[PDB]
Amino acid sequence: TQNPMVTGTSVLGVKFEGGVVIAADMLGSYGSLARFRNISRIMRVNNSTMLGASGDYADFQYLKQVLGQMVIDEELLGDGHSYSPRAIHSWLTRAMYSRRSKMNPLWNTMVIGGYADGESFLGYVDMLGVAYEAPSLATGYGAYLAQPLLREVLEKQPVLSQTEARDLVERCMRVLYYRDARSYNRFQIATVTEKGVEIEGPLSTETNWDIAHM
Amino acid sequence: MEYLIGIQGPDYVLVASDRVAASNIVQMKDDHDKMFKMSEKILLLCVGEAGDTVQFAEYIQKNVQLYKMRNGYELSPTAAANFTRRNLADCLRSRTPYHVNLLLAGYDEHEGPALYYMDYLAALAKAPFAAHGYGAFLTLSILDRYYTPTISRERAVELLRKCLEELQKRFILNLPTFSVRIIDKNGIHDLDNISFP
Amino acid sequence: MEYLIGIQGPDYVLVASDRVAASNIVQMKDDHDKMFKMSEKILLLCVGEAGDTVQFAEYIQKNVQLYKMRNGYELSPTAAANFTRRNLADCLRSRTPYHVNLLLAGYDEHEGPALYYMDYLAALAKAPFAAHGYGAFLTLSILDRYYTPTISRERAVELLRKCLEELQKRFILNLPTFSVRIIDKNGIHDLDNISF
Amino acid sequence: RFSPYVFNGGTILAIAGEDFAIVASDTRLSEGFSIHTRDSPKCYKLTDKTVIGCSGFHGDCLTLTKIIEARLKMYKHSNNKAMTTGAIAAMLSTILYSRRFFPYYVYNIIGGLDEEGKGAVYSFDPVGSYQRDSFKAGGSASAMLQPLLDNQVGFKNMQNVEHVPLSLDRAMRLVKDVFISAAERDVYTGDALRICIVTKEGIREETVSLRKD
Amino acid sequence: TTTLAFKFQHGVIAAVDSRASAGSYISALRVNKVIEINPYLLGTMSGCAADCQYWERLLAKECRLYYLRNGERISVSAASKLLSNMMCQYRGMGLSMGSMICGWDKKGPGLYYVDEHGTRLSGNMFSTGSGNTYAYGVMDSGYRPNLSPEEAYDLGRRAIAYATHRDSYSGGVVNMYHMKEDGWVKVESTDVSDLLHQYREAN
Amino acid sequence: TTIMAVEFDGGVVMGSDSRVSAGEAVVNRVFDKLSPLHERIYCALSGSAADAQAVADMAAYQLELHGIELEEPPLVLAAANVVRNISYKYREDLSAHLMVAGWDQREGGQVYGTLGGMLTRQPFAIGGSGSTFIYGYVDAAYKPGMSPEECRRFTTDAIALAMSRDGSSGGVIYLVTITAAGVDHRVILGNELPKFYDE
Amino acid sequence: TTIMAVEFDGGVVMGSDSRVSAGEAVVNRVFDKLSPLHERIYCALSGSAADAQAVADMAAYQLELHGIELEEPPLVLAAANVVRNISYKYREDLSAHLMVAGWDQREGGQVYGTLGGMLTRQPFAIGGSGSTFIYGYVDAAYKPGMSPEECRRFTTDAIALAMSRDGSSGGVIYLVTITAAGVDHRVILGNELPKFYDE
Amino acid sequence: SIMSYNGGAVMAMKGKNCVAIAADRRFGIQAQMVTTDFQKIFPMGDRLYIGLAGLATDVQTVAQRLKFRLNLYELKEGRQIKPYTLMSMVANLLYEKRFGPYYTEPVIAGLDPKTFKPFICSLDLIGCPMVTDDFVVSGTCAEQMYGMCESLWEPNMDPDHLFETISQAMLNAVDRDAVSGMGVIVHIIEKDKITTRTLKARMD
Amino acid sequence: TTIAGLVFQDGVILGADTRATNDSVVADKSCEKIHFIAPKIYCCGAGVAADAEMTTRMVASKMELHALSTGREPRVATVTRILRQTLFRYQGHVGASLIVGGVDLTGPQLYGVHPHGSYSRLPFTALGSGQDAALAVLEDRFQPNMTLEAAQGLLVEAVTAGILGDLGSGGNVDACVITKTGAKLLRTLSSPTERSGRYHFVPGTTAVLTQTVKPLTL
Ligand SMILES: *[B]([O])([O])[C]([C][C]([C])[C])[N]C(=O)C1=[C]N([C][C][N]C(=O)C2=C(O[C])C(O[C])=C(O[C])[C]=[C]2)N=N1
Ligand SMILES: *[B]([O])([O])[C]([C][C]([C])[C])[N]C(=O)C1=[C]N([C][C][N]C(=O)C2=C(O[C])C(O[C])=C(O[C])[C]=[C]2)N=N1
Ligand SMILES: *[B]([O])([O])[C]([C][C]([C])[C])[N]C(=O)C1=[C]N([C][C][N]C(=O)C2=C(O[C])C(O[C])=C(O[C])[C]=[C]2)N=N1
Ligand code: NA
Ligand code: NA
Ligand code: NA
Ligand code: NA
Ligand code: NA
Ligand code: NA
Repeated sequence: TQNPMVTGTSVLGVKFEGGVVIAADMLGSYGSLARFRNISRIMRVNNSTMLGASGDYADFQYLKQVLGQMVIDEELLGDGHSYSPRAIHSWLTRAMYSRRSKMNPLWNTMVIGGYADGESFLGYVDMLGVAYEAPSLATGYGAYLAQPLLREVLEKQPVLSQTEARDLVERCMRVLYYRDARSYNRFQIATVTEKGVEIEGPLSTETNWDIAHM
Repeated sequence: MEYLIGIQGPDYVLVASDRVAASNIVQMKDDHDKMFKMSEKILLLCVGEAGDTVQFAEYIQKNVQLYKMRNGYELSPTAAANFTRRNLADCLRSRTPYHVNLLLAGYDEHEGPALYYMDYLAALAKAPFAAHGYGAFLTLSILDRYYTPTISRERAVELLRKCLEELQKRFILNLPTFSVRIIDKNGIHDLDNISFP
Repeated sequence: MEYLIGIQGPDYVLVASDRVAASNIVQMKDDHDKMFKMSEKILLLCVGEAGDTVQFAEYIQKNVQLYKMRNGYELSPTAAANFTRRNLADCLRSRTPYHVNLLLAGYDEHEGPALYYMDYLAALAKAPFAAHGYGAFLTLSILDRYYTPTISRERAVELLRKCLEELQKRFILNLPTFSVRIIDKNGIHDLDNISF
Repeated sequence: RFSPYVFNGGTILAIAGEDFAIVASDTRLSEGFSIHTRDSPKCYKLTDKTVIGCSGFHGDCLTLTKIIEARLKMYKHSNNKAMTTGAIAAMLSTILYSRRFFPYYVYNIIGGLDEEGKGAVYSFDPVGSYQRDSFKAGGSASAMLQPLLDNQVGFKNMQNVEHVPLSLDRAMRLVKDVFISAAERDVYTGDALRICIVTKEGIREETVSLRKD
Repeated sequence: TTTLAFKFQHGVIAAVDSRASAGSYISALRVNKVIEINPYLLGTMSGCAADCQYWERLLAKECRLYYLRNGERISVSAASKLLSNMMCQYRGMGLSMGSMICGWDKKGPGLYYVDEHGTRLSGNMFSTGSGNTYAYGVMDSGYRPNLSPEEAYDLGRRAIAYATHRDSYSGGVVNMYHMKEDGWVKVESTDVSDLLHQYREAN
Repeated sequence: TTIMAVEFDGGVVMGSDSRVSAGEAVVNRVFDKLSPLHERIYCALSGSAADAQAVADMAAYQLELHGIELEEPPLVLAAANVVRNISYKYREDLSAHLMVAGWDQREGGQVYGTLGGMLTRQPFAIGGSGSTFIYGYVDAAYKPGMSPEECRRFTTDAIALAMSRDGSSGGVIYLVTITAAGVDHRVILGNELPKFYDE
Repeated sequence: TTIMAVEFDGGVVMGSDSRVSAGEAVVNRVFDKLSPLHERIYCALSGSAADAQAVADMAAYQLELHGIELEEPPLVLAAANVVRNISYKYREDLSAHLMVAGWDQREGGQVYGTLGGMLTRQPFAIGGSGSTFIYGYVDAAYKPGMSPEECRRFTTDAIALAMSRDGSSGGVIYLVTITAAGVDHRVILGNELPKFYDE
Repeated sequence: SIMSYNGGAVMAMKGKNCVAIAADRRFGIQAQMVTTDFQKIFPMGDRLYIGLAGLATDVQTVAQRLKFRLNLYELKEGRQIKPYTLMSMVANLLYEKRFGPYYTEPVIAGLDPKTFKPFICSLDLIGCPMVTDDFVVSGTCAEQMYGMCESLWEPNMDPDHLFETISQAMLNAVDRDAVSGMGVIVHIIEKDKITTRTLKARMD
Repeated sequence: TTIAGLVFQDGVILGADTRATNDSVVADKSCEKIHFIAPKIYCCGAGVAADAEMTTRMVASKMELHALSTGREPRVATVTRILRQTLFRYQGHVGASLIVGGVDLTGPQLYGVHPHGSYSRLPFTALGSGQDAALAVLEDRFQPNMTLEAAQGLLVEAVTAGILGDLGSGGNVDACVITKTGAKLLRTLSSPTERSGRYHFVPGTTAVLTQTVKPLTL
C-alpha cells in the first residue's frame, strides 16, 4: 500500500501487575470522513498475545488473516509449543521490514500486548520495521497526547494494578476524543492476564463541555 | 568536444582525429589515439561519452577479427559499416544505449575507397567527406570550398591542414596535436602528427 | 572560461588577463583586452557574463574619473576597491545583479602596492596573489610553490610564464595570447603579450 | 510519497586501548520531535571478544544485527571457530555494499580484540567503506564528540604533552564526560549511557544516567 | 581527495592524501587511499570510498586468482582492463570511482587511469580527485623525465601538499609509494600540515 | 466546520459547531463561530479562521459606522453586501465563507450566502466541511413555515449529523436565534447531542 | 455514482443510480450497476467501470465454479471474500468499490463492503460519489427491523436525494430485492422519483 | 547551502573579569581556498569586539553597516556603546532584512565599560539575540564547536586559562571541518589590555 | 518549545520551558520565553524566535503609548487586536505563535493567537512543538475556578510533560502568575532534571605564531 484508504487512529498500551492492557477506538476514517464507526481494530492473536493496529484497515485485516492462519497452523500440531508475545512481535517486525524493503509496505503502526511465563510484554512495530519494547505505548497522534500522561503516572508509580491501568486508559481515550479529529467515542479495551485475552466493548468516555460558558 | 575528419579520394581515404583525452577542465593526455584497426584496409574513428567509445569500438574490432579467423578473409568497409550500424541500432532502444559518434574509413579491392559516417542514433551515410564534433561546424564549409572528387593525397593533407588550422584560430577548445592516417591498396599508413606552436 | 591573474611584489603589482572574446564555440577575437584603467596607478581586471563585465567596469571607471575631476586627486586602490565592492554588494539583492568576477591591482604612494580579489557575491579580499576562472584551479598551486613576498618583477614574469604555460599544457580551452601590465611608483606599464 | 527511511538518532562511540576496547552508546530512540523509548541501547554483543554499535534508522539496525548474528553461526558451522574482530569488520563491508543501491542507513562502529590480543576499533559508513581506528564517534552527536576525541585521545594541537596511552580508568571517565556533553547539546542523545568493555576476561556492561529531556 | 602518479627514470611514484569528507564535515583525517594488490602492483583511490574499496579489493581477488591459475603475476595492462570492465558492467548506476593502477611487469613500468564510466588510459603522468587540478600545477612545473629518486619524492610530496592547501576536501597525510623493477617500496606517510608549515618558514 | 442558518416568520435561527482543526489536531474544541456584526445581525464563520475573523471585524467596523450614519439599525442585505464585497475583492487571497443573517424592520428574518464573493438569499443555507455530509438530510427534513423551536431542532439535528461524520467538525453546538425581541444565544453541549445511527 | 445495500429479516434490498460519467459528459444515462454474481448474490458496481466489470466477471466465473464444486449455492461471505481478495491484491491498479450482498440458507440476508480490499458486514452501506451527500440522511432515517417495503422506500429516498445533489449521479434508480423466494428486479424511473425540497 | 558557500567559524567565551573571542582565517569559494588572513572579527570599541561567520560579502557588509550606525551613536550620545546595546543594534539591523536577510550569524564579546563585567551573545541571520553565561558558537562547524565548548568550558577562568580553553576548542573543531581553518585568531579582552594572538593551526 | 496558559479564580498563570533549539542542536539552556507587555499583561513566545521576540516588543511599546495616552491600565482585548492585525497583514510570514495572558477592568483573560492572525479566547491553551503533551495534561485535570496553589501545580505539570515528551522542549519551567494585585514572575519555578568535567590544559600547550598586546589605560 502506497496510498492508504480507511485508516484507524491511535492504539494505546500499558503494562500492569500480572498483565497488559491496550485500547483503540472503533473508527475507520476515509480521510476526514468518519465512514466506519463500528469496526474492531484489536485482534486476539492467541491465548498469550493480542494485537491492536493504527493505519490502513485492509492491511491490518490482511495481517489478521495471516496471523490467524499461523496460530491455526500451530494449534494443529498441539505439541506444547506456542508463539510467545515476543515471538509474534519478532515475526511482525520481519514482516513489515520485508514489505518495506520491497517498496510495498503494509500501512500500519501496531501495538502488541501479551503475558507469558510471569512477565508482561508490550511491543511497538511500524510500517518500516522499527520495533522496541516499553512500559507504555501510544501510536499515531496518541504519541504526542496520550504517551505524556502514561509516562507522568509511570514516573510517580512504575508498577500499576489493573484498575489503576484501566482508569488511566479511560482517562487517555477521553483526551484523544477531545483533541484527535480522527478519533471517535466508541472504543474497546483489551486486557491480557494468566486467564487469557478479554476484549471488552463497545465503551464510551463521559465528556465535559462546561468550558464553553467562558 | 573531441573531433574527427575523413576525406575520400579516387583510390584512397585520408583520416584524422584529435589527441586530447579530456576530463572536467584538464587535458589528461596530449598523445591519445582515437583510431581503431578493424582490418588491414579499415579504420574505425570513434568519439563520444568517455567509457562508451572504447567499449563499443573494441566489441566491433574483435567481431571483425573473429570474422577473419572464422572465414580466412576480412570484412569489406561496406560490410563492417552495416555491422557497426546493426549493433548500434539494436542497443538504441535498450538498457545500455552507447552514445558514440564515428567514422568508418576503408578500402575495398573491388569497390575502391569508402568513408562512412554514423551518429549515436545509428544512421549510416556514405560520404565523399565528413566530420564529427563541434569542430565539424567550423571545418565542413572549408571542405565544401576546396574539395573535388579527383583530389590528390598530398593536396588532401594541405586541405586537412586548413581545417585543423581553423580549429586553432577559431575553436575555443585546445586540440594542439592530431593523429593522421591514409588507407589505399597497400593498407593503413601512419603520417606525421600535425602539431603546432 | 576567461582567466585573470595578479602577483603583488614589494614595490609593484604584476597582472595579466587572457585575450579570447568567446561566443558559443567560436573565438571571435584573439586580441581582446580585459583590463580597465581606473586611475594612473590602478587597473581593474574584469571577467564574467558577456554584457555584465564591460557595463559594470565602465560604470566604476567613470565614477573613479569623476572623483578625480571633482577633487583634483584620484582614488587610492583601497578606496577604489571598497567602492567597487559597495556597488556590487548593493546590486546583489536587486533586479539587476551583475555576475562579474574581478581583480583590482593598484599602487598607493603611502601604503605601497595592493592586489584585491572579488567574486560576483562582492566579498573583497586583499591578497599577495590571486586568480579567476577555471584556469585558477590549475595555476594557484604553482603560485603557492614558487611565490615569496620579496619576488623581483623580472622573476615574477617568469613565475607568470609557468602559470600561463600550464594553461597551454593542461587547460582544455585555447587562450593562446595574454595581456600583461605592471603598476608601481611610475603608473601603468605595458609589456609584451605572452603568445605561443 | 512513501519514504522507506526515517531518522531515529542516537550516538555511538568506540575506543581501542592497548589491552581493552570500549564500545558505548546512549539509550534514546526518537522519531520526529517525540521519544519512542528511553531503553533502546545501540550496543549489540556478537562474540566474547567483539561488540558492535549501530545508530541511524532502527529498522535497518534490527535487521543488520540479526544478519550479523545469523552470519556468525554460518561461519562457525563452516570453519569450527568464532569470527575474529577483523573478519567481522571485513564481512560487514560486503553486507553494507550488497545494499549499495538501497543502503542500510546504519552508522556502524565495531570494537573488540584482534588476534594479537590488543584493542581494535573499525568505523564504517552506510554503504561499507571502513578502516581500523584508535577511536571513532558516530550517529547523531558524531560531530560533537569526534573533535574532543581527536584532542584528548589523539593529542592533536598540543605540545609539551607526553603521549601516554589510554588507561581503561581514564577512557571510561572520558566516555562519561563526552556523552554528558552530547546529551546537553544534542536533542537525539539522552536518557542513559550503555558502556560495554571488551577485555580478554569477557564483556561487562555499565549504565550511567543522562539528561531525560 | 587528491591522488597523483608519474613515471620517471627510476620507475613510478604514486602519492595520495588521506582526508575523507561527508559534506563539509571531515569523516576521517587519515584514510589509506592506496591498495597493495601484490609486491609489484598498487592502486590509488578517489570518489566514493565504498565503491573504491569494494571494486579494487575485487580486482585484487581476481589478480590473486590469476596468479594461482596461470602460475605467473598479472600484467598492469590486464589488471587495469579488468577493473574498467567491472565499471563498464555497472555504468549508469551512480558508481563514483577514480583509481590509477600502478605496477611493474614484463612490458616495463606501467600506469593506468581507470574510471567509473569505463575510461582506461595508459600514460606517463596522471592525477584524480577534487584536488586533481592543483596537483597537476605543481607536478607539471617541477617535472623532468630524469629526476633523482629524492627529487621525485620532493615533487610528489609538494604536489599533494599544495593541493590539500587549496582543496577543502583534501588533507591529512601524504602517502607516497615508489615502484621499481623489484616491486614497490613505501617511501613515507608524512603529515601535510607540517610540510606546509615547513615551506612557509623557508621564505 | 459545519454552519447553518434558517429563516422563519419574524426572525432567523443560526447555528455552528465548535472545532478549530489543524489537520488531525484539534486546536480549540469550544470555538463560537457565530460572531455579531450588529445588535440584530450575525455571521456564521467558516474556512480559514484568520481570514474569517478579519472579514467579520472589518464588516463589524463598517456596519457600526454605517448604522450610526443612517440613525437606524443596518439592513441584513447591507451587511450581506459588506461581507460579499470584501470576500469578492480578495477572493484569490481569502479562503473563508461567511454566511450572514439577522432581522430588519423592513424585510424581517433573512439568510444570505456569500460563497466566493457571490450573494444569494436562501430559506436555509449550510457551509463548511461537514455541510457536505448533510445535503441529503436538509433536503429531506426541511419543510416551509417552521416555528423558532422547529428551526432550532432542525439546525441541531443537521449539525449533530454532520459532527458525527465530519472529522473537522465536532465539540458543542452553538445556537443563535435573532428576532425583533432580541438575540437568544444557547449552547447545546456534546453531552446532550441528539443521538442517531452511529455504527 | 450512488449505490446502497440494506439488510433485513430473510433478505436484502440493493439499489444504484444509472449515470456513467466522463467528466461533465454523461456516457450512459441508463446503466444497471447491480450485476449478478450468483442466482441469489449481487454486487453494486462503483468507481471505474472497466475495473468494476472485470472484478464482477472474475468473481462470477470464480463463484460459478466454486458453487458447482460444493454442490450448493455459494455463501455471501464467500462471494464477499472473492471480491475482497481481488480488490486487495490489485488495490494500487484498480480504482473501484464493489459492495456485495445476497441471501444464504445459513446466515440469511447480509450486506458487505469491500472498500480498497477490506471486508466489513454492515446493516446498511453506501458508496460512490453521491454517497458523500447522504451520510446525514441515512444516519437520520435508518432504524432497525424494516420490512422489504420500508427498505425499498429508504433505498429510493437516499439514492434520489443523492442524485439531486451529485452531478456524477443521475438518471433512473435500479432496485434489486434478494430473498429465499428469488430476485425481484425493479426500475424506478426519473419521471417517478420521490420529490423533496430542491431549490 | 548558503552559509557553507564561504563557510567559516566564530566562537566567544567567558572567564572571571574577562571575555575571549576567536575565529578561523579561511576565505574560500566552495572547494577552493582563496586567502588565509580574512578578517571575521572586527573592533566596535576598546573592550568590545564582534565576530561574523557565514557568507563573506554579508560578513563585510554587516560589519560596515554596523560601524556606520555605531559611529553615529557614539557621536550623538557622547560615549562608548554598552555591549547589550550593540546586540540590540545588530538585532535591529538584521531584522530590518527579515524577509531578505544577510547570511551571517554574529557573535558579540566584550566587557561593560562602567563595571567591567563579562558579556557574550550571538544572533541568528534574522537578528534574534541569545545571551549566555558560558559560550556562543557560529559557523559550518557549530556542532563541532559545541562539543568542544560544552566539555572544555569551566566557570571563573583567568585570562591565561581562557586562552587555552577557547583556542583548543576552535583548533580541534575547525580541524574536523573542510571549509574552516587556515589559521585561527584569538582576542583576550581584559580590563587593562587586549591580547590578540594567532595560533599555529592546520593549513589543510 | 512548550508554552501554556491557565485561567484560575483570582487570576491567570502563564508557563514556558527554557530550551532554544537551532535545528536539532540545543543553542540556549536558560532563556525567558515569558515576555513583558504591560504591568498585568504578559505573553509567551513560540514559533520563529525573532518574530516572537519582535512582535511582543512592538506591542509592548504600543501598549505603553496607549496606556500613557489613556491614563488607564491596558485591556487584554487590545493586545490581541493589535497582534492579530499586525500578524494578518504579513499573512503568516511573521511566524509568531503566542499565548497572551493578563488581568484588566473586565477580569482575568487568556487568548491563543496564531501567526496567520487567527485568535481564540480560552480558559486553558498550549502552543509550540510540545503543545500536545501540555494540552493533554490540561484536559485531564483542569476545572473551573482553580486555587492559586493548584493552578501553579497543574501548569508546572503541563509544561513538564512537554519538557520530557518533546525533543524541541527542555530545561526549566519559567512561570508567571498574574493576580489582580500585580504579577509575580516565578522564573525557574521547577527543574525536572539535575559532572566530573575538568580539562585543565597547561599554559603553553596551544602553539602561538603572532602576539600583539594593546594596552588600554582606562
Ligand atoms: B575523496 O574522494 O574525498 C575520498 C576518497 C575515499 C577513498 C576515502 N572520498 C570521500 O571522502 C567520500 C565522500 N563520500 C560521499 C559524500 N559526498 C559529498 O559530501 C558530496 C560533496 O562533497 C564532497 C559535493 O561537493 C560539494 C557534492 O557535489 C558535487 C556532492 C556530494 N563518500 N566517500
Ligand atoms: B472550519 O472551517 O474547519 C474552521 C472555521 C473557523 C472560522 C474557526 N476553521 C479551521 O478549523 C481552520 C483550519 N485552519 C488551518 C489548517 N488548514 C487545514 O487544515 C487545511 C488542510 O490541511 C489538512 C488542507 O489540506 C491539507 C486543505 O486543503 C488544501 C485546506 C485546509 N485554520 N482554521
Ligand atoms: B460512478 O462511480 O460514477 C460510475 C460507476 C461505473 C460502474 C459505471 N463510474 C463512471 O461513471 C466512470 C467514470 N470513468 C472514467 C472517467 N473519470 C473521470 O473523468 C474522473 C472524474 O470526472 C467525473 C473525476 O472528477 C472530477 C475524478 O476525480 C476523483 C476522477 C476521474 N470510468 N467510469
Ligand atoms: Na539531549
Ligand atoms: Na525534551
Ligand atoms: Na466530528
Ligand atoms: Na445528479
Ligand atoms: Na579545516
Ligand atoms: Na584541504
